[PDB]
Amino acid sequence: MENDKGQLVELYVPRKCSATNRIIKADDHASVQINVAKVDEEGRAIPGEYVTYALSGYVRSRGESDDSLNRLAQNDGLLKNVWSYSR
Amino acid sequence: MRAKWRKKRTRRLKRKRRKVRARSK
Amino acid sequence: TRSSVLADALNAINNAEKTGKRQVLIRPSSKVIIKFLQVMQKHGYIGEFEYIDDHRSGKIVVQLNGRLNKCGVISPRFNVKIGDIEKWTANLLPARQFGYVILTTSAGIMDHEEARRKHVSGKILGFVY
Amino acid sequence: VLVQDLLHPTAASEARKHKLKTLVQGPRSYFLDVKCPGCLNITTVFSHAQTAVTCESCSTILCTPTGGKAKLSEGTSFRRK
Amino acid sequence: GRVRTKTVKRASKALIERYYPKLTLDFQTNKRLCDEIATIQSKRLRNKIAGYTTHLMKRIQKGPVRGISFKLQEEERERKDQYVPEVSALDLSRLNVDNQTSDLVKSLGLKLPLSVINVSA
Amino acid sequence: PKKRASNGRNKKGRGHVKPVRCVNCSKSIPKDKAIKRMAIRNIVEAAAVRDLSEASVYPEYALPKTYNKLHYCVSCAIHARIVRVRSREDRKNRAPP
Amino acid sequence: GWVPVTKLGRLVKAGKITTIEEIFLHSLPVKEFQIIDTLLPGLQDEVMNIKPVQKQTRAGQRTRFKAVVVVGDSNGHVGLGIKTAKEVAGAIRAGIIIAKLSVIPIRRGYWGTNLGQPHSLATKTTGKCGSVTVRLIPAPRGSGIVASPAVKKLLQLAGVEDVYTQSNGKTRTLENTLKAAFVAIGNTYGFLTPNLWAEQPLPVSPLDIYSDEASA
Amino acid sequence: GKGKPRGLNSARKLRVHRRNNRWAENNYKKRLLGTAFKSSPFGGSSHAKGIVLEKLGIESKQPNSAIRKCVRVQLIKNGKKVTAFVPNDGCLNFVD
Amino acid sequence: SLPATFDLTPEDAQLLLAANTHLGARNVQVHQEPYVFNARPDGVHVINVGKTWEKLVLAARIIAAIPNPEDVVAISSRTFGQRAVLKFAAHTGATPIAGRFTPGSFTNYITRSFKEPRLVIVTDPRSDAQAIKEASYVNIPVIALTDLDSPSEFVDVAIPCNNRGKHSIGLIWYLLAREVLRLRGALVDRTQPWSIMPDLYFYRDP
RNA sequence: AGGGGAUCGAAGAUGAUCAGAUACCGUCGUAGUCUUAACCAUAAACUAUGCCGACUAGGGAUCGGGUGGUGUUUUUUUAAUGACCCACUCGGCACCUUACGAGAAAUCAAAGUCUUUGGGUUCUGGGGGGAGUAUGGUCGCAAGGCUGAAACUUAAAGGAAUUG
Ligand SMILES: [Mg+2]
Ligand SMILES: [Mg+2]
Ligand SMILES: [Mg+2]
Ligand SMILES: [Mg+2]
Ligand SMILES: [Mg+2]
Ligand SMILES: [Mg+2]
Ligand SMILES: [Mg+2]
Ligand SMILES: [Mg+2]
Ligand SMILES: [Mg+2]
Ligand SMILES: [Mg+2]
Ligand SMILES: [Mg+2]
Ligand SMILES: [Mg+2]
Ligand SMILES: [Mg+2]
Ligand SMILES: [Mg+2]
Ligand SMILES: [Mg+2]
Repeated sequence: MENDKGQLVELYVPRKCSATNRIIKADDHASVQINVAKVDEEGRAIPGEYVTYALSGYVRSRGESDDSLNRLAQNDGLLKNVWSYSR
Repeated sequence: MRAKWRKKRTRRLKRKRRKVRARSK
Repeated sequence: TRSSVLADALNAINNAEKTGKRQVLIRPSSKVIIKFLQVMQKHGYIGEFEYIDDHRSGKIVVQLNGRLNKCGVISPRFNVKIGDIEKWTANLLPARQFGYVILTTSAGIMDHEEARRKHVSGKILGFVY
Repeated sequence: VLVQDLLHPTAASEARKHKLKTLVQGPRSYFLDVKCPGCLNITTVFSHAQTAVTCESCSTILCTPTGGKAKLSEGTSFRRK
Repeated sequence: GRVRTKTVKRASKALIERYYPKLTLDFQTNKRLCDEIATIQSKRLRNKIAGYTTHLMKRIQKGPVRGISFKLQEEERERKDQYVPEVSALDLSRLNVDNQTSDLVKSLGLKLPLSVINVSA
Repeated sequence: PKKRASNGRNKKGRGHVKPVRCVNCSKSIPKDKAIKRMAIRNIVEAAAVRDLSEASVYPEYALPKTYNKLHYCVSCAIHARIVRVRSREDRKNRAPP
Repeated sequence: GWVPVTKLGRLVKAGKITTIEEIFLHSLPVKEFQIIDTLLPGLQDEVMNIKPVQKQTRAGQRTRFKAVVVVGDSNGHVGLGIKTAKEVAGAIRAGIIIAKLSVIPIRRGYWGTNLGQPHSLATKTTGKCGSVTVRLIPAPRGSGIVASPAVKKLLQLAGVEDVYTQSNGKTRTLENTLKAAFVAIGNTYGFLTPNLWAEQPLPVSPLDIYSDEASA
Repeated sequence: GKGKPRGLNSARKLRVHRRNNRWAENNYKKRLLGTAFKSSPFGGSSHAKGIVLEKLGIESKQPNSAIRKCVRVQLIKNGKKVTAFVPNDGCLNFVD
Repeated sequence: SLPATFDLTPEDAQLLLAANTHLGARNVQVHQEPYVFNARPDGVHVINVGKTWEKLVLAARIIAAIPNPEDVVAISSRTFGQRAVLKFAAHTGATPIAGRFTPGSFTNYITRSFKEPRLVIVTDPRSDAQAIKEASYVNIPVIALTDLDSPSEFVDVAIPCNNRGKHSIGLIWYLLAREVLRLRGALVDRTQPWSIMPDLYFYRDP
């Protein structure tokens, strides 16, 4: 958010969960940020080339973190046939 | 004192008051 | 028994978004539910919802994003005038900048700012933020 | 699971669920066309008859009522219509 | 009672950690090297430590003792845990499989030598 | 406060259970609340078994047992060391030793 | 010296992390108060009260002192610490340390018209510790903090200029009402708003950016 | 549904329920019964004049050992007898 | 995506069904496991070993994404996995914690065994429940060698496997080490196998 | 009010114990305990948790009904049954684990979806005593039940947990 003439306020625009689009708070110490490395044409991972996934403490404690990560990976194409929409 | 025996004592009292009032009534 | 189908729908949506799910099955799918969902979808609080037509009353499958904090109903549907809309919003909205009190006027079901623009009031249905 | 397709559930789950708890409710029962030995005289019988249905040609009881599906007699040839 | 305290036990096991090949199964020699190898204010405490070291050496001579891990012990530990058999245990010696495993691999679309056996309730 | 979720008995869906009498003091106690044990024991108390085996007219003898179902109230069961007071944590242990 | 033992402490001593926004963004667990007094040197503390607690023994009553301290700078950041100790000044010192460890940010906002700087809170927000529930309602400009003295000074150290408060329960329980107000101001950055509806590119952690000037 | 009725035509129920539960109070019941008008010595007034009958040496309650130097006084308007505590030190020598 | 050289080879499938990783748990079934396929008679269920391979190469990508490999932690309180995590630590950076996980290893910064990892890998979440619980305090992802009844709470990458077998745990750790070495480039031959036998990561009674 | 009245057993009587013991323990023993016809309308009548309705975490077991399975056994090897086993389903009495949540806590899958305060509805409470007392009605053969104050008095009573 910001005031009347651009000039952004609200220090610390926070992160949002990649599964529930909920704000990861400044003390949600169960939240994680998975970095999955990219590969290019040789089978080897490139350092510094990641896809990032933020997972919140709620969805992690409830046990659906692996299924959320499965569907996110399959949407981003680095998984093929692990997740099924029609359960 | 125990509430059951307090209730019993006031019931006996109510009976005695009933009879001493029925003396005049 | 089942007295307010709008209340049952909004309670189910609230429980679903609390649990973090992206979908919810609504039963039994009335017109005011359709219009309420249309207002929330126009303001971008849910997403796409689909109406399954069985021959009894219908079901609704809503898609839930992460943007909904609380969709609630106001029971009974109080008669609400033009001063009453601002004192109601001051009572049960989190801020003066976002969130909408939804109210059924004679000019269709709409939110309080559109009711202000059309200059008409009515009965209060619920709220969403 | 918190993300799933409710509009197209799989056939196994919808056949597993109760007949009223499906997406759109519908009967799990069906009809049969039954022949008894003797008279040809095919006759259509419900799955859950509740009556001792016999052929109109002769008293040749085809099914007996039960708590659920009707129990067909031993000499019968049925087709699931 | 003759229960020995943790100072005696800790000094003894430390002596065994860093001086195992030096010391032996005799209290007198263990004492005569313990006074040389450590500074102990008491003859009584030195004798107690030497007696417990001799006891733990007696223990070591019959199987290894938990907590003490000297260089010879750990080097034979790693020399034994780098063991690998000549043939693999997972190498095919003939593989047996169930019907469900067979349809799993046929659904994955892989062909491999398999032997189906019936798995009944 | 409430000490036990089961109120110290086994009554979920009755309202009333006909009582029995304690075998030690004849106290009336509901049948679900009692401390039922089963005393199954040989009749010879395991020290005269050799004497009776050598004094029996028959070989191969079965030497039968006596069976009783003992019903104890809480007070007698505690006083006779049958059950004893357990900690708040291990009060919930349902399994026998 | 400091000689830190933490990846985060080593990074802030090296100077790679120059504000607490990265810490708040990645939810990094802070475990050294020297990080906080390095990155926020201008915060001031204040001890609210010292109540004596007592444990009954066979020989007298062992008494120690419970000190609640609030640290904070007057724009955006507060911390709340509560420590029991045998001596009151040691309780104050360690409560200051705990309050520095428990520093959270505050989402200040506008009651209306977004003209000047953020004077009030963005949304209504509540907190509850024990029976005490403390509510915070955004107030117009010039209203000042309408609150009890303790949580008023807490919000002054937060940097809010004006906020309406409603409390409920045993508000004389000072630790409970202070923790409730702390949770209430912490939930501001838990509330998601239409200005936060937009997506962000998920920035990568400094703990892997600066991984070699970390532990080794 | 949180107990109470919520219907739009249910104001009478709430009114009579509030009336009874208002009678459950202390100040409301006292004000409406008029115990100040009936069962008070002052009759609801703030002050009252009276005629001193005698001087009492009323003991303080426990734990406190003192004599409070009160007086017996008969009110003029009611004729009711009333005990009044003479506040300060030595002021009993003014009210003979 | 992937260049399709990462598909499950028949040799790896022979290894997997040799170690019986496919023979999952009994008819007990946590509902967070759709990796199950074609529930067998004898009350046992069969795992999609293709799905296990996909989750394993995903975990290998995650481990290779770490800059410093010693910031990865292998956890095994299970005797069947102690040798596996030790050889995993030998072949990668991956400092091990085998045996008893002392509490306060991720918290309690004054502990002698105090680690600050960026990723923790456990053998069984039920036996290593202290490690994942402590990881929930300091923002650490978890990879777990799960079964079809394992407590998937606070688990982020669940590799389904028969974690009751001696051979299966060692095979999973072996394949994980091989794949992360292949992604790092220490094993340049993606098609050619590894010189290390999978029996090296196995538990022995002496 | 009739019948029945074997046991046990308010009262009572006795034997002990005790400083006392018209209490606990022992022995007798009346009313009662059982039944018929009428009354009485209470209980820690408890889950100390009102009913109806919707949603919200996992796990297995069990009761009743139903569906399917070339499943097992028995019959007449074999049918149909029945009894089991597996999978599922509806409705129950419940139970186990956790806490997203709630709560003052004990604890709770309801005591959750309640300051982000509204699904429908009934009843009850407003510090403690005095007091469920007095009075007045009304019911009852009676015992008593239902309704039900005030004067006066008091700064605490009380709940859940903590260390002794
Ligand atoms: Mg008690
Ligand atoms: Mg009863
Ligand atoms: Mg208050
Ligand atoms: Mg109405
Ligand atoms: Mg006093
Ligand atoms: Mg007597
Ligand atoms: Mg009653
Ligand atoms: Mg009651
Ligand atoms: Mg309900
Ligand atoms: Mg059944
Ligand atoms: Mg059932
Ligand atoms: Mg039942
Ligand atoms: Mg009151
Ligand atoms: Mg009162
Ligand atoms: Mg108490």
